[PDB]
Amino acid sequence: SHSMRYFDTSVSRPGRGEPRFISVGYVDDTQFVRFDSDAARMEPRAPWIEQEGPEYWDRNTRIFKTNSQTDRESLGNLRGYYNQSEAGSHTLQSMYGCDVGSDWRFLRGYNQNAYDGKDYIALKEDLRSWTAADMAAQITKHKWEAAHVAEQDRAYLEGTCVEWLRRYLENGKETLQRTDAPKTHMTHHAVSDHEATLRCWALSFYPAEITLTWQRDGEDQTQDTELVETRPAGDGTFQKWAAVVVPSGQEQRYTCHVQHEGLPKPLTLRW
Amino acid sequence: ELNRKMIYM
Amino acid sequence: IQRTPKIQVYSRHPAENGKSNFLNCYVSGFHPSDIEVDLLKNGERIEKVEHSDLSFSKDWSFYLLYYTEFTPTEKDEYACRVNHVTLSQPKIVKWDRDM
Repeated sequence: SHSMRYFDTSVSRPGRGEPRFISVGYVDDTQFVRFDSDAARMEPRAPWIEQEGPEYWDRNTRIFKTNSQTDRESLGNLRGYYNQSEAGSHTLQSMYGCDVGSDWRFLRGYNQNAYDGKDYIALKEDLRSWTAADMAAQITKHKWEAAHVAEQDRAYLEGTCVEWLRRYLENGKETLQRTDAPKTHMTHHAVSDHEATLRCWALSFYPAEITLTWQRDGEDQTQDTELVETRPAGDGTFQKWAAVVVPSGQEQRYTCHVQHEGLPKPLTLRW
Repeated sequence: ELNRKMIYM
Repeated sequence: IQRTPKIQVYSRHPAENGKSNFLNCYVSGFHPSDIEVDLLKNGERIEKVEHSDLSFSKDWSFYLLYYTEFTPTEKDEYACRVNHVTLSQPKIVKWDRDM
């Protein structure tokens, strides 16, 4: 299981400015490419993408720019469907890509668009039909159905998308086909004479997916637990922690469990 | 490798 | 839809005084993507600050990482100012070595 994803953002800066256009490319949890309309061409975020020729950089840059022009026209159309003013700043997001299974063969494809934080239209799991969120989206769906664009999107997601994911997985194997098992440890913080907080720490792991669960005398605990969002360290690894409020003098009764792809057997942490 | 979007919303 | 940022201030490696490390401010879950972030050493903005490329999560909310190299000292206080259209005033989140 591996994935390739593009996250695209288009912000209509009004009156003074052309829109802003961003596209970020990800293999699993590793950024490998960036396109930015306001950058002083393509800037490689990964060494193995730089191994690709200058033709790759110029083609993708042309594609990005064509997409920019398409988003710009879409932003204007969206402004019109909803009868909004050209003086407003609006946001148009896109996220697409493909997943592969253990055989590096096509498993899933997805292509979703959001307008101003709200799901606008998305390709179905079958990559055959579309899902609209309101009447404007219904117009897009009818336009897109009339043009048969779900065919091209499926083609790309089952074809080009998978082929290039495989190529990057082989070419950047040392960065992408690796796992860094989490280094764990436990902190303690008194709340009062008879309540305390245990915090279970996971540091420097990769991929980002992890499961941190607390146990009281071996039983699962979700009451009085807090689980923060996984965060990047900057060095290509991730951090995460989970906390539980315990009675003072019962800290030893609680254990933390860490499940991770780099762990054949889950880790157990005691205080 | 980017996909090319050919159709306006 | 508008969404207030969540902020996490932390170090790249366990803070041990005297060794060079990296101060991270990770802002996430916000929307629209326009946002202003500063890293503070005892109140004073640091100049040499970088930041990652604009991305977003499964619920379409944006996230950024702002980082800078430094050397942890037991006297200096580090923090993070974040302004956003959802905030009436800039939010200051102090660093916490335990956090």
